[PDB]
Amino acid sequence: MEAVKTFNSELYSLNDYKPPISKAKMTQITKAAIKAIKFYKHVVQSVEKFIQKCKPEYKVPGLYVIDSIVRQSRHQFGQEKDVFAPRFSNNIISTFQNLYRCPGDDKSKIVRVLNLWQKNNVFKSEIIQPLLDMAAALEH
Amino acid sequence: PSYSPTSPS
Ligand SMILES: [N+]
Repeated sequence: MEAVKTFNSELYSLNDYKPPISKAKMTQITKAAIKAIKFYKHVVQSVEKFIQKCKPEYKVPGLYVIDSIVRQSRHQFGQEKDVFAPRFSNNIISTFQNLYRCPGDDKSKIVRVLNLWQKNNVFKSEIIQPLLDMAAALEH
Repeated sequence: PSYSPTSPS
């Protein structure tokens, strides 16, 4: 799958940069995801695999990838037609378990994204609440 | 400029 390989290249290329990741790079990754929309399941799988396996400093960049793809898809295809948020929702507990293996000072960045997803109805509130609870439990 | 989740699409 050409489009999936192109996306994989953009995503893995995060490893060639020191975080914080630039807007330009995030845009590149996002554009590749959207071009690969026929294979959205493979795109989600690749992002989840990156988050599972990447160095701790890339956890938050990985989350930003999810954020950017989902928000761009909702914009470009419509909030109700977006295939990405529903697909990312499937393994989201797993994803966040992996995300919270970030450095201590990056935990607040994860919660910031969760709060924005809730405020902006990016994901269903039922999905988000356990992810926030996981953040808080880590502080106790 | 670096990516922010508060920035528009
Ligand atoms: N979509």
